[PDB]
Amino acid sequence: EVANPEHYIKHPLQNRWALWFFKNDKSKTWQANLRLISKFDTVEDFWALYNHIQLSSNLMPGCDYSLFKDGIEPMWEDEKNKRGGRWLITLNKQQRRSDLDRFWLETLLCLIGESFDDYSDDVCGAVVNVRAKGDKIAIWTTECENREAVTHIGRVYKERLGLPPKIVIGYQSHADTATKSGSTTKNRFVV
Amino acid sequence: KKRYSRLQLLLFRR
Repeated sequence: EVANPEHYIKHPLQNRWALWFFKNDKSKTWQANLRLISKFDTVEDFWALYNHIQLSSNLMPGCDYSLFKDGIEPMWEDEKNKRGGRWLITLNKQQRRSDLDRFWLETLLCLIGESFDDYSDDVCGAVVNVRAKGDKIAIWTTECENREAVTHIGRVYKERLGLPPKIVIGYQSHADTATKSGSTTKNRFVV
Repeated sequence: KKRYSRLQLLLFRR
């Protein structure tokens, strides 16, 4: 006989994930400001990471956390992001207090838990942008023309965040965001 | 495939 694995194994995740930090430093390039923190592939290792790092609401203005599948960089130019897009959550200055950290943790748990049913493989990662003008959280998916997957991911995410039907969230392709005239980008989808 | 509910993830923090 051997030991019962239930008693001592860490609980593996479907994917290895990488947490990244973007430091707002205008004296350096974007590339120099984006660094890996670390990677993990079990539930226990996720919590060891999350438990020791600052909440998003305590980061300096202009900084980001990103959690992406191992081997996908948190930039739209990556092979797995270039044809993709994001479900965008915009927060006002009051939601910094009431919602930012709860929403970001919920987002992490959606990712690591593979919460998108048959469409989990379309998910690349998520980003939280801590900004004076208003915070943002987004789930990034790999193909903006996978209508079924994108719509499914949106509904799941909306309901996991606990947003009421009244609240509307939008999906924007990275290409559209990159080429947008003016402040607002058109939504390919809404839920 | 490995799927965890939200509940399960929180429980494994303890």
